[PDB]
Amino acid sequence: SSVERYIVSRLRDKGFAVIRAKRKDHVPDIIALKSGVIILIEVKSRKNGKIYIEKEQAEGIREFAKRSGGELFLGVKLPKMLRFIKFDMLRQTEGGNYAIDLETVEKGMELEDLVRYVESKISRTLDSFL
Amino acid sequence: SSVERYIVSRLRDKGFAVIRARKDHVPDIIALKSGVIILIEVKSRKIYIEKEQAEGIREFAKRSGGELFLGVKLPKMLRFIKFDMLRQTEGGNYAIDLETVEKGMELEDLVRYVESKISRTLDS
Repeated sequence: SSVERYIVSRLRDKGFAVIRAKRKDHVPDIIALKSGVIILIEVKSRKNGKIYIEKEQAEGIREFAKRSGGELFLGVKLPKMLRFIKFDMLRQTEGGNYAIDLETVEKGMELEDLVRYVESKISRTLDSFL
Repeated sequence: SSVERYIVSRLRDKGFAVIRARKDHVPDIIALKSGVIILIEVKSRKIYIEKEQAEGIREFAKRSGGELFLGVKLPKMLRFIKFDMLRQTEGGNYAIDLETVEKGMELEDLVRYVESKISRTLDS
């Protein structure tokens, strides 16, 4: 929440059009737009050692992602750090939920990296070949 | 409020990812589909909007790179006109008469309009 809010602040400062917020569990926590690129972010707070995300919730925000056509990311706030990975990194567990090892998240990207990444996607949009 | 809910339901039945809710400067509706962004400021009823709110939601549109529209509920019809269609007033504000809105697009024309934007998405 405070983490989402803080993330919002940073995205706005970097020029993004950003918004937050019944069907709550299946709507990305953060929806950030900039120059025609859509980035969806689900933020979770975990304070220990594998990160698990519930099946129905994961498939739901995923369907919202496919509809919107936006790039969906998982943002995790560990005790001493904040990370983001592509939601596609979550593998479905035997039981049916989705998870990613905390190792991967730690090596994930920071806000500034998320941003650089988003910027390169904007450039992609404006690029032409030949 | 209900008009919003209506529009929202409608775009949802058409495959759009939709969300509602300065505060005045945010479009009432954000609808997303296949990488296309459509923002809609809802006005239920001559439409008039104060300089700063208009430039305000305009900046959001511009930052977003999205397509900003005015969703208007007239006594007996629902129309959609590009926000760009608002003309500046001598007082420095922005307005549009309902005649222009009337010839605007129906909910269904807006969807096809988006499909066209999506097609074009495939050439870049």
